[PDB]
Amino acid sequence: QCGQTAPLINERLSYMKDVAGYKAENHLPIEDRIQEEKVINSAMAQAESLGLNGESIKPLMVAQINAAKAIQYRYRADWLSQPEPGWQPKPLDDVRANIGELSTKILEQIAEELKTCKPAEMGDKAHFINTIRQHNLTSADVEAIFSTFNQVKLK
Amino acid sequence: QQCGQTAPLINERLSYMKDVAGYKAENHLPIEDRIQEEKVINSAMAQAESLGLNGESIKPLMVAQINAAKAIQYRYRADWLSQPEPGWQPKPLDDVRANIGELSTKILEQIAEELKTCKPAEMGDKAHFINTIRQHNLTSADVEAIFSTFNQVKLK
Repeated sequence: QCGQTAPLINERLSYMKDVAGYKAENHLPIEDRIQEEKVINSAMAQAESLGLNGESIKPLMVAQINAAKAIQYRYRADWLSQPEPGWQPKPLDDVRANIGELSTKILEQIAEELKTCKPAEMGDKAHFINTIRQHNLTSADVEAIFSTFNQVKLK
Repeated sequence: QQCGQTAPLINERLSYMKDVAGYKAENHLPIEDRIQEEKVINSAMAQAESLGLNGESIKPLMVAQINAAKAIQYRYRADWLSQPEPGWQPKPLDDVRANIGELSTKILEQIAEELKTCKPAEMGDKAHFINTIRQHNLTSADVEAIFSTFNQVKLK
């Protein structure tokens, strides 16, 4: 509905421990440029169709990808000295399709929220902070998302 | 100063890892580079040889030190994504790595000396390692792995 974008942003990040685990098992680097460019390109296409700038959307996407990598980097660090036996990563392709599906709802939701309800009723920083909550995610990570989110514009 | 002098060296080795992390981030390079790790392990094992250390007894310590170093680097990569330290600049890699290798030698020389001359009571204990090996982005679990492997190193 309205104020529903931040919960979807948070759901996307809940998948990053699986991405990190899978990458860790297979000794894959966290940063995958071709995967990030695919993410950034589908978002731009989708944003274009929905009547969003387009250019205003890229920083939000980069903010989300950076948050997601920061989560992954800190799992890789922690697992060196504190492996998690019980953690069995889901297959990366499945997790990636769940992540893509969410990015897709995030953009739909941003367009809908922008086209209707007034950015006074749009989420404040304390709501963003309460909503976007993940182990290995810091306030600065959430803040870079919040600040980019508020600069998304229709066009 | 004869016994309990290894930890300060291990700490100084790990103070260079922010520069290595910065070099890697700048170049979009992965933190983990197994070629470089085998090289560091193989050199340490050959030095251990010249110092009267058992070569194979040294590898766990090298593994533990490399893990701590990666842990630090990973943590830096994460932080800079949202908080990027502009005009802190990493030192040139080759200079950083020579310093690291130098410290790596000193650590092995110090361990060999201590093992020859000291009781394992005069040498660093678990609490000494924690209190001495402190760096931003390095945890107590990272240091405890280094301590336990350090005690696995033997003469021969």
